[PDB]
Amino acid sequence: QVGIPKLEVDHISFSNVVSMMTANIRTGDDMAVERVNPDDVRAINIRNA
Amino acid sequence: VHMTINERAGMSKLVADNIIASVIKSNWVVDILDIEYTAEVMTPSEGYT
Repeated sequence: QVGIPKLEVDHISFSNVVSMMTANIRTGDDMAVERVNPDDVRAINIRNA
Repeated sequence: VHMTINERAGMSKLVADNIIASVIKSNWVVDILDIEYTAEVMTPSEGYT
C-alpha cells in the first residue's frame, strides 16, 4: 500500500521532512539597471497601442 | 560585421564599449549615421590640435 498523507488523518506527527535552502537567499547581489531616457520628448511615439 | 547604427538613442554604454571593442578586436566596421560633424584639414606641419 501507498503512504497516507499526514494531513488526511487526525493523528499528530512530530517528525517530518522539511524542504529548505542550504543558505540565505538574500546574497546582497540586488538587480540594478541602466535606464536610458528618450533623446527628444517630441519624437516619442505614443501611437499604436 | 558591417554594423550600421542609424541612431545611438537608447544604446547601452556597455554595448557601445562592446561595439568599439569589436571594431578593434573583431575588425568590425561600424557606420554611425546619426552623427554630424564639421571637418578641418590640418597640414602635416600643424599636426592634430
